[PDB]
Amino acid sequence: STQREYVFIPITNSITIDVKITIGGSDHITNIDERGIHNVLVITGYAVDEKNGRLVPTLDPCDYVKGILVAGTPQQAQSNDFLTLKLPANKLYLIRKKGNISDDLKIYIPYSSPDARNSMKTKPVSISDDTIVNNIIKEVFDKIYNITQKEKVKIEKVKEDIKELFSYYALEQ
Amino acid sequence: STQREYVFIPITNSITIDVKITIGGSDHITNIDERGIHNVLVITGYAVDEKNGRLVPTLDPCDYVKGILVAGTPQQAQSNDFLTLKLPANKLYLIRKKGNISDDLKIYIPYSSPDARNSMKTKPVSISDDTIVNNIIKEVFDKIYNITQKEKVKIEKVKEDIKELFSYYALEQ
Amino acid sequence: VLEDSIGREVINRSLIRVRRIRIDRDKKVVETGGLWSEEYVPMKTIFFSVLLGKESKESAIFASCILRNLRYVILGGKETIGKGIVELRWVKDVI
Amino acid sequence: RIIEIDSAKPYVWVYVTTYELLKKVKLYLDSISQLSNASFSNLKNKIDTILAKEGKNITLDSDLKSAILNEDFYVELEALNNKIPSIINAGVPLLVLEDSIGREVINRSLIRVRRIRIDRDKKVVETGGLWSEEYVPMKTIFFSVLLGKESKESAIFASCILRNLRYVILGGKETIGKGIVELRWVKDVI
Amino acid sequence: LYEEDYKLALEAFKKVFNALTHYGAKQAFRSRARDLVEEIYNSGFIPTFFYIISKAELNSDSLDSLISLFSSDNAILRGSDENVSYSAYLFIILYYLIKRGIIEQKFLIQALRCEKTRLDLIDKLYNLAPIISAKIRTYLLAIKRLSEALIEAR
Amino acid sequence: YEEDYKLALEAFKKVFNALTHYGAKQAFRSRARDLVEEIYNSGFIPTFFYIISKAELNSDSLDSLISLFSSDNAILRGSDENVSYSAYLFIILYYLIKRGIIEQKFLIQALRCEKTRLDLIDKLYNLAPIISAKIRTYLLAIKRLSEALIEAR
Amino acid sequence: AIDFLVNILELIKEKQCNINLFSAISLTSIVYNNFGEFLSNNQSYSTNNPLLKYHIIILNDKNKTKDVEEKRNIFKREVAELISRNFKLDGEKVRNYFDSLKEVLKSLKYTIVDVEITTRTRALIGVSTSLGKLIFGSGISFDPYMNLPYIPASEIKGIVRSYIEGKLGEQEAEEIFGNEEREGNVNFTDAYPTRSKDFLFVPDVITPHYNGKKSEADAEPRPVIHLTIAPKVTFRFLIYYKREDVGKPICDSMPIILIRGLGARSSVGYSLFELRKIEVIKAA
RNA sequence: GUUAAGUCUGGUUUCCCUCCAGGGUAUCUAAGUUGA
Repeated sequence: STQREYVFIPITNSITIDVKITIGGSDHITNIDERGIHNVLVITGYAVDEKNGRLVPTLDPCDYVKGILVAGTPQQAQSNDFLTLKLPANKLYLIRKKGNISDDLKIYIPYSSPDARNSMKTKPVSISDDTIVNNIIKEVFDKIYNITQKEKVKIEKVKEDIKELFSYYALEQ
Repeated sequence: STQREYVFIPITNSITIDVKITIGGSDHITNIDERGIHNVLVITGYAVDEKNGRLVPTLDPCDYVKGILVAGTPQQAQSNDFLTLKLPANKLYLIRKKGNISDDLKIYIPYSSPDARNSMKTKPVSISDDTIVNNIIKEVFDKIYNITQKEKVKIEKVKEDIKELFSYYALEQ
Repeated sequence: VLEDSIGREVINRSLIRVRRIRIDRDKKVVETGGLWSEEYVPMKTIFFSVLLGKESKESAIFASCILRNLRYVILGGKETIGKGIVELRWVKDVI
Repeated sequence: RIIEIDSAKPYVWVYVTTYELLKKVKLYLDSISQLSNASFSNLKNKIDTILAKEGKNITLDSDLKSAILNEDFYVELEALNNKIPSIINAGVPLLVLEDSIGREVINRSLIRVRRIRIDRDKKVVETGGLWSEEYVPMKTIFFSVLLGKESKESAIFASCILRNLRYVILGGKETIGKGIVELRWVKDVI
Repeated sequence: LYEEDYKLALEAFKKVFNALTHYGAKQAFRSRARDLVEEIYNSGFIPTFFYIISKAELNSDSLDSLISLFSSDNAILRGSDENVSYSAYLFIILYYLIKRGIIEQKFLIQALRCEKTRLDLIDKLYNLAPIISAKIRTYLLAIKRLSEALIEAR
Repeated sequence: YEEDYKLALEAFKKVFNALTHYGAKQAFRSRARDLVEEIYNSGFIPTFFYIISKAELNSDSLDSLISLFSSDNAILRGSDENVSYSAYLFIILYYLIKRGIIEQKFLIQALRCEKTRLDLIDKLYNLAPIISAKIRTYLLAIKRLSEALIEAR
Repeated sequence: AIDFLVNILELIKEKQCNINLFSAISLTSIVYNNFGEFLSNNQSYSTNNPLLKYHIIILNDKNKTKDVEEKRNIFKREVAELISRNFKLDGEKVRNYFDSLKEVLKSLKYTIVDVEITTRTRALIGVSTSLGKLIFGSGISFDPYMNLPYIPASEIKGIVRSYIEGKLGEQEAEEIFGNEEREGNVNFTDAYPTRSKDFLFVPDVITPHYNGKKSEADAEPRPVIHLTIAPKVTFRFLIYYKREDVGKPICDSMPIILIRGLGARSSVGYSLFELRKIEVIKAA
C-alpha cells in the first residue's frame, strides 16, 4: 500500500529531513497545481511541539496543526515514538481539496510522549515573516515536489498562500 | 434677440447664395461635441425639389426635411421668398435634445411656392460616398463652424453619421 | 460585470416568473381566483455569505466536522415541485 | 434609492439627511465644544455652511438638479457653494432635504421584514410564529460622541483603546448577521 | 408638477375610460391591463410594445383618434373591441413615456405613423430601455388595479 | 381623543352584522389582519387601489354599501373574499365619513356613477398623507376587534 | 441595436439549438410586428436573411397594404417552420443534469424514481405561457436557461394528485400530497426532453369557425398557426421521497395517468404520452 | 370540347391569487438621614 507520512509545518527549523521517500512512484496526496497547495491535512486535538520538534496529544478540540501529506517512511531508524494508523480516507479532515482519495491510507504522524511533569498550554500561532517561509520552501517542498522550480513561476503564490493557509497551536515554551 | 436659419441636406449645390452669418455671437446650440450632431430640427410636411433647392410644402406628415440650425439672417436681400417664423422653441421637432432653448426661435427657411402644375411625387433618400459627404462636411459647416479646425480632430464622427442620420423625400421634377 | 444602473434592470428581468393555477376538480377548469405567479431564481445562480462563530469547544467541532460534511441543502419554499436544492462551496475548501 | 433624472452620472443609491438631523449634530458639537478643550471647527463650519442653506433641498457631491427618491418623492436640488467638501467620503452624493420630505424618504428607507417559525418536525409554520421586524439599512451613518472625564485611566483609554476600535456589534439579531458596524472617529476622518 | 406612478395612472386611465364608448371595449381593455404587465415582464418592454402597436390595428382613423385623445378629451377610440382595447393600452404606454419625459410626443406620433421613423424608434427604445424598464411596471400595475376596480367581467 | 376605538366599534358592528355568512366574517378577519400592515409598509393609495380592485364595485355591492351606511339591516352579497374586501372598503369609507375627511354627500354621488368614482379616488389621492396618519389606530382597533370576536376559521 | 434584429433569423438557422430560443423568438417578434417597416428597403441588403425573399415575390398590386398582410402571414408560417426545423434537441446537457441531480438526491438519502415518458401526439404544454406568444398567440412552457421546452413539476404533481384522489378519495391524497397543515411526502422535478427522433417543435394550426358565434351569418374561420412539441420526443423527470409508503401509489399511477393527457387540448387527443421507462432507486 | 383566374379569414374569452399562521418564550427591576 501507499505508505504516507504527515510532514507537519511549524516554523522552527527541524522540518527539512524527516521523511525517507521523496516521490516513490509518482503519487502524493498533497497537490501544488498552479492554484497553490491542495489536499492539505488538518489534525485537531494536537499541538505543535516546536521545542523538540514533534506534536504531542492534547485533548482540546480547538488545537489544530497543519502540514502536507506525502509518501514516505520513518527511514528504518525512527518511529519508536510515532503514531501510525490505517484510515479509509473518509476520516481525513483534508482542507483545500482537489480530487478524491482512493482508500485505505497508512499515515505516520510525528508523535510525542505524555510527559506529565509540566503542564501544556498552547497558543495560536502564524507562519508569516517569509524569512521563516523561505527556508521551509527551499527545504520541505523542493525535496518532495521537484516540479517546484521546474515549470513554475507561481512560487510567490505559494508564499502568500502559506501566509494565508498554514497556522497551528504550539505549547508556548 | 437672435434669429436663426435652417438649411437642408441636398445632393445638389445651391447653398452659398443666401447664408451669410457664421455665428453672430459666442456659441451655437447645434453642436458637434464629439457626441454626434445634436439639436438638428426636423421639418415634417415639406417636399424637397432641390435643383437650386428651396422647400415646397406637401400634405404628407411622413415627408421630412432635415438639416442643421445656423444662427444668422441670410443675405439680408430676402424676407419676401422665405417662410419666416419665430416658434417659442418648445414647438420645434429636434433630434437628441441635450440642452435648453432660447425660449423663442425665429427661423428663416428657403421656400419655393408650390405652383401646382404636375402632381407631387416624394421619394426617400439615404446618402453615401464619403467624398460627397466631405464636400459638404467642411465647406459649408466650415463656413458656419469655426471652433473646429483645432478640436474636431476625427471628422469621421460626422462624415459617418451624415450618411445615416439625414434623409428627406425628394421631388426631382 | 455591468455598471449598476443597467445591471440592476438586467438582473431583475433575469428571474423566472412562472404562473400556476388551481383546477376545479369537477368542472376540470380553473377555479376563480386560482391563478398566480411565482418568481424563481435560475439554476446555477450564485449567492455569497459567511458563517461566523465565537470561540468555543463546540465551535471547533462544528467548523471542523459539521461544516466539512455539509454540501447540499434545501432552501426556501416549493420543495415538492423540485425547487430549492443548493450546493454550498466554501471558499476555504475550494475557492 | 434614487432614479436620477437630469444626470448622465448613474447613481443607484444616495445618502439622505435632513436639516433637523444637522441641527441636532450642531447642538452636540456646540455643547461639547464648551465642555471640553477640543474643537471641531472644520466639522462645525461644514455643518454651518450646509445649515445656512435651509429652506431648499441641496446636494453636496454632485449637481443633480432633480431626483426621485425611494420611488415616490420628487425633489429639486441645488448645488452647495461650488462643491463644498462633504463630511463623509464615499463618492456618492449626500442630499440634505427639507425635513417634511425627508421624514417620508427616511421612512421609506427602512427595511421591514416578515419572519416566521417552523415546527421542528413537520415543515409547517407554527401558530403565532409570524411577525414583522424593522432594520436600518446597511451603509447607514449615525453620529455619536464619547466623552471622558479627567483621570489617568481616561488617557490610556482615549489613546490605547479608542485607537483599536473599528468594528463592533450593536443591536440584536446577531445571528441573522445584523449589527456589524464600523466606528469612524471624527478626528482622524475629518 | 411631478405626478408619481399612481397619480399618472389615475390621469391616464381617466382619459382612456371616457373614450371607450362601448362597454365591451372597456372589458377587453380590462383583460388587456390584467395580463400585458406579465407579458412585458416575460418578453421585454420593446417586444411587447411593438406587439401592442400591431394588435392595435392602426393604419386607420384609429391613429388620429389616438393622437387626439392626448389633448381633446372629447375624442373616441374607434374600432373593434379588440382593436380599441389594444389602442387604449397603447395610449396608456405612450402617455407614460410622454409624461415621464422619456420620449417626446411628436417623435412618438411620427414614428407611429411613418414606415421610416418606426425603425429608429426601435433604436431609441433600445437606447432608453433601462430608463423605462426601471419603473414602467409599477405604473402599469396601478393601471391594472384601476381596470379591475372600475370595470367588471364579461 | 380615543373615540377612534369607539368609531371602530361602530364600524365593526355594522360589518359584523352585514356579513351574514360566517365565511364572509372569517374572510373579513383575514383582510383586517393583513391590510393594516400593508398600509403601514406600502402606503395608503397603493393599498387602497389593491382593495378597490378586489372589492369589485360593480353597481350592486355599491348600493349595499350606501344602504349599510343607513340601514342597520343591509347585507353584503357575493363571494366570501369579494365581500370581505368590500366590507373593509366600507370600514375605510366609514372612517373617512365620520371624521369628516370627505363629505358623505360627495361620497354618495360617487358610489353611484363610475364617473365621479374616479373623482373620489382622485380626492383620496389629494389626502393620502393625512389619511395615512389618521387611520392608523382606527384600523389597528378594527384588526384587534376582528381577532377578538370572529372565530379563526 | 437594430442590426441584431434584421439578422436574427440567420442566427436561428446558423446557430441552431445553440441560440437562446426565448430571446431569439422575442426579438423575431419585433420584425414580425413591424414587417411592413422592415421591408421598406431595410433588409440589411444581405442574401441569407429570409427578409428579401419577401421583396422578390409579388402577391398583390392593387393594394400595398394587402401585399404586406399576405407577406406577413407567409412570414409567420415560415418562422414556425424555421424554429421547428432548425431548433433541434441535443439532450446531452439534460442527461448530465439529471444524472448529477440524482446523485445529489442519493446523497440526501432520498428514494428516487426516474421516469421516462414519450410524446405520442403533438403535445401542448404551457399553451398560455410566453414563447412565441407575440407572434403566434400561443406558447410553450419554455425554460430559457436550459433552452428547452419542459413540463412543470407542479403540472405533473397536480395531474398525479387529481388521479390519486380520483381513485383513492380526497383523504389519501392529502395523506400523500399534504394539505394546508402538512407538507407533502412526494417531490417532483420538472420534466425535460432527453431524446427526440427528428424534431422538437412542429408547426400546427387551429381554425375556429363557430366558437362563440350566434349563427351562420357571422361564422368565419380564423386560423391560428402555433408551435407544438413533436411526436416521439422523450421527456424525463424525477420523483423523490423519504418515506417508503408513497412509493406504492405513485408507481401504479404513472402508467395510467399518462395515456390520458399531460398538457393542453387532451380532449381532442393532443398531449397524449407514453410511459417509456420507470425505475426505483431505494436508499436505506 | 376550349380560355383565363383564384378569392375571403389570419386567435379570442375567462381566471390575476385562496386559506392558516399576525407574534411565542425569558427577564418585569437589581445592587446602595448627617451636621449645627
